Amino acid sequence: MTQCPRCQRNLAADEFYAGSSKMCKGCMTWQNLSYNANKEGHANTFTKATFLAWYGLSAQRHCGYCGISEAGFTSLHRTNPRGYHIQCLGVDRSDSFEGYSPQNARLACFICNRIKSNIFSASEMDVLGEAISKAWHGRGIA
Amino acid sequence: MTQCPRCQRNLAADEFYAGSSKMCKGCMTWQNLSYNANKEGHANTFTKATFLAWYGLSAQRHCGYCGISEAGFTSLHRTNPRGYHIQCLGVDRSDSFEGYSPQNARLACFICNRIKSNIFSASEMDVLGEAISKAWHGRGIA
DNA sequence: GAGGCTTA
DNA sequence: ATTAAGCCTC
DNA sequence: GAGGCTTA
DNA sequence: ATTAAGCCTC
Ligand SMILES: [Ca+2]
Ligand SMILES: [Ca+2]
Ligand SMILES: [Zn+2]
Ligand SMILES: [Zn+2]
Ligand SMILES: [Zn+2]
Ligand SMILES: [Zn+2]
Repeated sequence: MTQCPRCQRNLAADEFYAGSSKMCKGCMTWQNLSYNANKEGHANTFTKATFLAWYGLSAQRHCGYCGISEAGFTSLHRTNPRGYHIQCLGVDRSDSFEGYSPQNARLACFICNRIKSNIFSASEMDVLGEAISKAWHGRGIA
Repeated sequence: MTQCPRCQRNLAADEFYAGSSKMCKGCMTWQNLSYNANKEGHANTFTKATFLAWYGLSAQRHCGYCGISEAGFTSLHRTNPRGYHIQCLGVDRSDSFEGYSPQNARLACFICNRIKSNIFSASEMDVLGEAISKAWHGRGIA
């Protein structure tokens, strides 16, 4: 446990980043969500408080398509567009025509999220997800 | 049958594009392959002649991952980066660390090709491909 | 008729 | 990261 | 400590 | 098209 200078929550080391950012993963994902929604013209019905309760804690997070844990995904050393090492799971607007909301949000790893893109429906992606999980299972990753 | 001003082959309408380009799909895919290989620093052991025999004809082409026919893929109205309507299947460098060669080339639709990216091996992608095929099968597409 | 491009 | 068809000179 | 970014 | 963590002002 230490304290996030932003939400002031008391959190385990696994809720924080490994590089030089000081805010927690929930705070950072919330700042990204709001900036992305504005830029992309998506609606956002989450408040920070509902989002943070929705996002939960690092050891409980798994991609809702492939099942990979947040630590497992971290171990793949994927890079974001900037491109720094990706260390948390993000949110998929499961209906890609709708915005951010509790009803429309689904936790997804950045690999599944980009695969799904705006091409596959969430149920089509559930089936892709199972195939992706076999890749991970084969690589010795959970 | 009409004649491609480039390879001078006598070809069915389905070997040609629907927009304003005059060269056949084989010729265009060959010009793309050579330009992309140069730009990306990939080797290319195909000659035009071996490539054209490898690429075959439109009605015989199916993605080697998801099984979608070239006409089926055309019916999805995907756009290339330019972005015009995609009307043929391309080649996947199945080992993404190696270049273009008969041994390393595999026919793939642009959807499977981008999914695979440099993330999945060809055998991991075979399993993703089967899941993608179910999406198509469900959409009434072959 | 060929060349060089821009990037979901 | 993976490519792909029409445009706009030459 | 918060803001605005660039894009496999 | 889909997003995501560190940098560099403020
Ligand atoms: Ca999504
Ligand atoms: Ca490929
Ligand atoms: Zn926080
Ligand atoms: Zn996933
Ligand atoms: Zn030709
Ligand atoms: Zn395919």
